[PDB]
Amino acid sequence: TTARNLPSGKKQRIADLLSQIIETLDLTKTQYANIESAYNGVGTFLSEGDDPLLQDAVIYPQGSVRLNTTVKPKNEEQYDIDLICYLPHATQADYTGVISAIRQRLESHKTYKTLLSELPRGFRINYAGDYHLDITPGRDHTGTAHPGQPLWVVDAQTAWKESNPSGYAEWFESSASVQPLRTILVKKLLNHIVQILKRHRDEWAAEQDEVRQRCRPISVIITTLACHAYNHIIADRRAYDNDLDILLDVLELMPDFIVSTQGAIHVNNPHMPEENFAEKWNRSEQDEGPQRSEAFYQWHAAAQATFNTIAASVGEDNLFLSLEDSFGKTPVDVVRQRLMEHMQSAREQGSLHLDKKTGGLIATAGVPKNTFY
Amino acid sequence: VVIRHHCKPLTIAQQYRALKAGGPYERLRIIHHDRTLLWEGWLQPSLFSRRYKVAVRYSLGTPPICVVTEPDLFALAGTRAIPHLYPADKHIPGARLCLFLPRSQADDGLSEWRAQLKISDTLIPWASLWLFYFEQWLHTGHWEGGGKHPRPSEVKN
Repeated sequence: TTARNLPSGKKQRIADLLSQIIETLDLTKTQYANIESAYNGVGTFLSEGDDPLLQDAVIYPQGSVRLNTTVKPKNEEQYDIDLICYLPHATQADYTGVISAIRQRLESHKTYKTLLSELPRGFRINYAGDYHLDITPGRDHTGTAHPGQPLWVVDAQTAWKESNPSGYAEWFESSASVQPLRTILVKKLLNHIVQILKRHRDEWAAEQDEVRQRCRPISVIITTLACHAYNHIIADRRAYDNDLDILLDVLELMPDFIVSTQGAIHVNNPHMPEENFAEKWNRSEQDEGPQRSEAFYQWHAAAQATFNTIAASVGEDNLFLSLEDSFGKTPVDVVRQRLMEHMQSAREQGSLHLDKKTGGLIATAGVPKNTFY
Repeated sequence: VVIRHHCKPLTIAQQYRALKAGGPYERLRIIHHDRTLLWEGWLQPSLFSRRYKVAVRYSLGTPPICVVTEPDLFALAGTRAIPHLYPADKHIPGARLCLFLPRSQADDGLSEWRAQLKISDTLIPWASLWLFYFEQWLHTGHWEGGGKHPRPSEVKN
């Protein structure tokens, strides 16, 4: 049995279960406001510096935090937040000057200096218990017209590498807004798909060996491929009403967008041509890069096979066991407990109804009380 | 529910018409010279659930009996004690399922199921509701449902 051959109702139920599973790992609005206030305070303290180099600094979010695709890391209590500062007067500043300015300014503050920790690319603040702060220095880049934010960022080896965070965010937000046409009868979707794929990747990575663990797919490559696949299906105007069919189609279209040129693999930022998200894939020293090309394809095959496996399950117990195997036990436990509470309430409320054709329970012919002993 | 006592245990003929209206039934028979009423069919607890065959027996003056034949349920049990089973029915094969509360425990004297209620109204919805909690007993190891009283000495039979 394949996931495509199932009726609409079964696939829709599987999709609802997947969405409810993902909702657990997502961060709430209150925590988001907490982090926003924290990094706004850090940036405001920075701008107070008397040093001309550090003056006019601004902090804005980056990565998964900006794109609203955060998934709680498994076995880790701390969510990750990574942000980048922008110094307009650092157009020709030196690396050491910016590093020293930021380091001394952060060391000055009583609360901040105790939790401060150095990172290879920047600085980190060890907020205790549930979330992290990552800061990356940045110089403006001039001479390349594009929708927004040409910039230099700091990489230890080259001391300056090209990047464009805001353009990627604008492109993703513009892409995710459009909705596929749904067949007529007689969070955005792309965000959810990316989060589901990342959760499945995190589950798959743990079992594998060290070489497959290190070379596991990165989040940004999956994000770019998923956006590229989503654009193709939204343009072709294919009609989908089966919710896992969209995920299957996007995942199937994903590997066609890896581009090879003169033996070099390029997955590129749409706005900045010099932003290679697959740079380590190209480097074949000790065959480390070539293994990463096999890891993505093995993950793609496994992720295709997992929904066939779920589709083959008969029995509610088998379905829940398959979901536990695929997307972690602890997220699934909450969903099943919620289902039992709703069923108990429906038994109390009297909204438990019996289907005519199958005799299946309908949770919302009111079922009388005390069916048991 | 506070109702007048003029209502009386209906005869087999009135109960006969009830089952045909609701659901698909394989057979509906009257045996022992119109003494007994039999119903069989296929019940699915949920969308992903298994396939279950259920049999219901009734005679006037006796409480109804619910028996589930296929699947055997004991291969699925794995010899662990399946909860909520009455003494086995000799004539009809298969496990017997307890799905009501008898008259003795009820203080008001009105059982949870009485002869006034039609057989199709509650016996199958309860049996289907029984089957839903059965599978959830597995994979959890607990009977997350309305449990029987911690009887100190009573036998309920």
